[PDB]
Amino acid sequence: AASKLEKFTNCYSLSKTLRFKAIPVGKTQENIDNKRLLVEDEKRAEDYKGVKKLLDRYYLSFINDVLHSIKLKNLNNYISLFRKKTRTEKENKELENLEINLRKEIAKAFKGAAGYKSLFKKDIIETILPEAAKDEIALVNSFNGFTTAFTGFFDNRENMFSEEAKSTSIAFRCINENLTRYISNMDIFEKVDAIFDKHEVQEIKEKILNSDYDVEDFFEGEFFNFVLTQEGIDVYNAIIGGFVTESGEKIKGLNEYINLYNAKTKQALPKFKPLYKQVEGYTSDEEVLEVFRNTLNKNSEIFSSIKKLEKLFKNFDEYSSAGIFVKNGPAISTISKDIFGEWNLIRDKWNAEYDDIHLKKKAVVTEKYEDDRRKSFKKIGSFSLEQLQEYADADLSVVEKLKEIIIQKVDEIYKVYGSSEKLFDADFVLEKSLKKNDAVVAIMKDLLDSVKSFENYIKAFFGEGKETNRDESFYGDFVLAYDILLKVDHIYDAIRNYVTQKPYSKDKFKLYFQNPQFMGGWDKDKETDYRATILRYGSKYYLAIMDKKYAKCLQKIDKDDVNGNYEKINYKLLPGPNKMLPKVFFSKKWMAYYNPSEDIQKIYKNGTFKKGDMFNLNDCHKLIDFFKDSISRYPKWSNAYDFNFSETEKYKDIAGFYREVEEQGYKVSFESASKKEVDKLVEEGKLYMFQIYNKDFSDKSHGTPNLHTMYFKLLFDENNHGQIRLSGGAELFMRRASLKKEELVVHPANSPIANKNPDNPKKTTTLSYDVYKDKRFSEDQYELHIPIAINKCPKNIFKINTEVRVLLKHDDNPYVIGIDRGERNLLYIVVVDGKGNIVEQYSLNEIINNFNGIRIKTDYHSLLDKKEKERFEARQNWTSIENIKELKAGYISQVVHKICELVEKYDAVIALEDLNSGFKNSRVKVEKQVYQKFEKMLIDKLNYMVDKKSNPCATGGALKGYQITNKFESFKSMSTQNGFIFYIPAWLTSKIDPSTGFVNLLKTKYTSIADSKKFISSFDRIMYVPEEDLFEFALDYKNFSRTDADYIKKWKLYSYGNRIRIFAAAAWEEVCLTSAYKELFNKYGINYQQGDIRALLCEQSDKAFYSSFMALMSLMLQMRNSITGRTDVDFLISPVKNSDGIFYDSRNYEAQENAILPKNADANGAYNIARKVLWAIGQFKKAEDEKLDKVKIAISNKEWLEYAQTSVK
RNA sequence: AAUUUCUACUAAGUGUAGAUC
Ligand SMILES: [Mg+2]
Ligand SMILES: [Mg+2]
Repeated sequence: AASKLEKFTNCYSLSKTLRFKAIPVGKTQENIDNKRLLVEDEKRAEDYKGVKKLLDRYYLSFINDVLHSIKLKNLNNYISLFRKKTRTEKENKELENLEINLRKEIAKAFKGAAGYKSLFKKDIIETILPEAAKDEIALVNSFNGFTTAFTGFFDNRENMFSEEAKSTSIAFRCINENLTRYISNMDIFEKVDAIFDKHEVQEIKEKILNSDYDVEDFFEGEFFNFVLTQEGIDVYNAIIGGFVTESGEKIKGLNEYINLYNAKTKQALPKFKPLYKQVEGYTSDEEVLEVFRNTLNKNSEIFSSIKKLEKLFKNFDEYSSAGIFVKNGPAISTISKDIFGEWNLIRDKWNAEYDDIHLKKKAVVTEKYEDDRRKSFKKIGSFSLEQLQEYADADLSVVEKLKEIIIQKVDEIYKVYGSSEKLFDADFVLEKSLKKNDAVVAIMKDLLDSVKSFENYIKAFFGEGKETNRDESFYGDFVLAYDILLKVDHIYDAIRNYVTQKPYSKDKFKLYFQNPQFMGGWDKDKETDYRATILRYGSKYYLAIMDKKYAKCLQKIDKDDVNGNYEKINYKLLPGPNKMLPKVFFSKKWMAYYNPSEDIQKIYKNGTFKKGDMFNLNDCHKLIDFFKDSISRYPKWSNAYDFNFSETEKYKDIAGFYREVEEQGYKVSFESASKKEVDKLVEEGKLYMFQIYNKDFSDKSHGTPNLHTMYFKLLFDENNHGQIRLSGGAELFMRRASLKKEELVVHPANSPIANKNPDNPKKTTTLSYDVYKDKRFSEDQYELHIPIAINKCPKNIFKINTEVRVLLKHDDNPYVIGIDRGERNLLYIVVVDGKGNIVEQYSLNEIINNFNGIRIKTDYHSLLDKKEKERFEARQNWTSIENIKELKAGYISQVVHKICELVEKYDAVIALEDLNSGFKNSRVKVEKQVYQKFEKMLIDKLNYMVDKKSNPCATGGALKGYQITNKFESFKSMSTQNGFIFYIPAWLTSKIDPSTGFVNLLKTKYTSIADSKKFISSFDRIMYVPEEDLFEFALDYKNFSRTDADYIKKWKLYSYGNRIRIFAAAAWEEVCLTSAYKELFNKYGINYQQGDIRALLCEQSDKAFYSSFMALMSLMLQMRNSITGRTDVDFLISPVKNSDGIFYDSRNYEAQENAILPKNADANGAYNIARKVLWAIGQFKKAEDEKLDKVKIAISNKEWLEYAQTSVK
């Protein structure tokens, strides 16, 4: 009988690496320099990039051994089934499986033969690179035994040969890029054949381009395989584009000839598309500038492609609107906005057309119907200009409005060129430095942006076809030009990364000290081989590295008593008992030293001790006892570890025994070694010594330590059985300094420094010593990464999701933490009990820190506000944008802690937005990409949640962290449920009356006067109430469309309260309700004491009554009201009364402590996100224990409104 | 404006609060 969290400790193992600074002690650094130990590791760091290029060389020769040798069998059917003019009906589906097998055939041809094995293993730079193609053999030699360097590279490069359908894959480049273009050129070649003079075709082209083959050949389908390799690609593209001839001659390609057939001026005869060949900036101001000048000046090719695209689109009318497509996705919203004037128009017209087909007059639109229709829209690949014009009202030519938009964008590039013109002068020199030159950086960004946006907008004109009749006459010119234009993407990114860079560098290189096996392990004596160990003196820890000539130097050292002793590390990790107990104890040396029995041998060889229905408990137990006894009689192990074994009988399986061996097969304590003696070893350079350090080891550190500091100390604390452990794979790095100390910004001693937190009541600080910006980057820095194992031997095994459900099922009053992102609040929190009562509500705009019993807050929302003003003053430059992103990422590391306390405090489950059902809205300040990061870190922390201020052995302290979450997988996997975390859709959580569950499901925009009458008439009643001085609209959501989700159906709307209206004016004004009705009715001669006035109201003859009656109605249903300037109120008022008679205003809760209902609209959202989890909990309470794992949690809008409206009481 | 590293700091004077492969 305890808390639900109590059950979640020692569940699964987790591994982490702690980093530290390593401070060289004494003469160590001098010795390191004299003996020149470092430079070995530093040049390798230099030539790493060089060797990588040589690896790419052999890779490219390889790719071209497999590609010369390949004949695609799948191909010949594929081409046919491709240009079959589809005819669809999923007959094409047959083909889309033929496609995948084209990539399948390529991948397997790589893997299948001519080696491929020896490619990403140690033997590629050992021997293979040396035998392939002196100044290059030398660099590779030379990395022998240091093959570690290329592992990240090795992973990045094996993705080349997959069937992955990624732009990484060679196969994808072959079939889904080159082959569609190769096919599309056949059909161009067939159509455009006779244009070619015999003297033009094979004459100049066959001889000068080849003298082998003929031009006809490369437009035959069986010839494609020839064009997989780069030569055949160059040959092909030279046929199209042209060729230099090796003399000045310059042979025209096919495209020039088609061009020269402008003589018929009908023209618009399609040109061929070239084939994709396959397989920046950033180091200096002079480089960055050289690229900008070179790629973006007015006779660059990017600027050439812009002029061609200007010419192309100027003739947009000349082309067939039926054969021009716009890719489906964001480009559809945008172009809808630019063409018609609204986002959802295209989507809306398309929904109007889908309905008519799928909407049976039995009707009632349901959630699934809307989900399925949505799945259909998304699935649609693209829209022709013709189809878009099909939605085009009269008066509005879609092509022409598009022309004026595109042309406009090119004119904006040309004006921006004019403003940047001096930058492209041969004469131009950079006076200041780039990161000191805001003006230049802004000139560059302006131009880059205007071209990037042009590029990014024009990209929409494909539709990934895979499409029927395309206007190849348009897509010839377009594709020629756009492939060039696209180069701006790379340039943009590189230049931006360079400006955005920190003024310092974190570049570093791994240290082996001329030792391939340096520091592989710790725990055991292999210390003569690994040559690194760990020393302790008082509170300080040290890393000690023995010189090769003196490995044993640490061996022989007295226990002293001259009053000076480092403590010295030893003892032992027994690694993987399950592999290692049988490898030792069945080794013939042991099978001599011991007998053993043949009953034991037979059990092992057959494996009657494992699982898998050959299991025999007694056979298993015999093995155990054999091992147990073998353990008594094996010195190496029984003088190392203190084995305390469970009775053999209470072992159910063999893993039970193995865990105990693993658990006890690790010791760790300390030896004793003369301080004076090793200190001298350092002096003589027999030993190199570094202090392992972070600021928490400073003699002036008095605060609560870093979490990782605790982990590290706890490694060697008596109270740690239980358990954090030290692991091998430690690495030492060198980080060369990147700032010069004399050049740092400094706050000089004895002068007040302004304090920056406006909520810090102390205004200045005066210290008696100097404070330096970024000081740590002005010194060469050694850094030490040490791997640790947490909960290596878990006792509690179970499924975390199932256990959470079971405990919630049997919890009589489970609390839920709701988190929501808000408009006036970065994050807002609502804690709720098992019945929906709010227990705690507040904004997380302010993070309050504790040190002593002193509290100081930081308002991160004001920070973001000052930085957004900064971004405005700086004209949205890159660096402010990065500053805002990082601020937010900082903020979320603060929030993670606030959530952990709340979980611990209320034993509560967490309710979070599912971001894969993504909506989002411009007003919320934490965007999706930051929130996703937040949700990942929340998960990461809940793998091992720890409160730093708890005593470490206590549950929830550093040796007993809560594990209430499984390991992160991906963002797509952040849905449904991860342990204590539940992912909820935000649908209908903010705009809903938390006291009745009323949500506005009507559509109140004026459309027509008939529609308005129908609307008014669909109401049950409209009656002015004299007693309560109110108008009462009584409705039945049945008589209105798309209201299926509502549960109560019958709702009496009233007037009381007022509302804030946009009133887009000469954009804010406010409006009292029940007095706006009185006004309007008087205005039109309608006496309203006469109710039911529905019939009456419909007697009105002009739009003006109706247009303003509807606008009035919309406001009554507008529950959320906000001024935007004033932080005071973003309130919620509801047009419907509860069972006790008065209705809900937010301002009546707006100032209290933790009210019973939400205080503003931000709260309501976090409150309702939490209630959906209560709903989910409610489903658990309905299921049997063994069914819990199966219960669905994806609440539907209909379940939600039923719950919101019935549970309130 | 100090950091294993990050963000926000100065937090009582070479650092503070979270977080951190
Ligand atoms: Mg600290
Ligand atoms: Mg900083």
